[PDB]
Amino acid sequence: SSNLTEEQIAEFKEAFALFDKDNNGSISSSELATVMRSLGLSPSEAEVNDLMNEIDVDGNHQIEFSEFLALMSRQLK
Ligand SMILES: [Ca+2]
Ligand SMILES: [Ca+2]
Repeated sequence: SSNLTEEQIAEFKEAFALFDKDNNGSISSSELATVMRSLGLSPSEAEVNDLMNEIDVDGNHQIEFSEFLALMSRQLK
C-alpha cells in the first residue's frame, strides 16, 4: 500500500506475536521456526536461527517486536 507507520507497525505487532509462541515480546530460534514448521517445512537450526538472526539486531538468538519491524518493513510494494 502507500501508508505504513502506525498502520504497518500495528499490523506487524499482531504478526510478531504469531511468530513468538510465548507472547513474551521476544522470539527465539524455534519460535520463528514454528511459523513454517506447522505449514510443512520443519527447518533445522540453520534455517531457524537464520530467520531469528536476520532480524536479531543485537544477535542474542532471538528478536523482539521492534526488531521484527526493522527486518520486516514489507519487502517490495
Ligand atoms: Ca518468547
Ligand atoms: Ca533480539
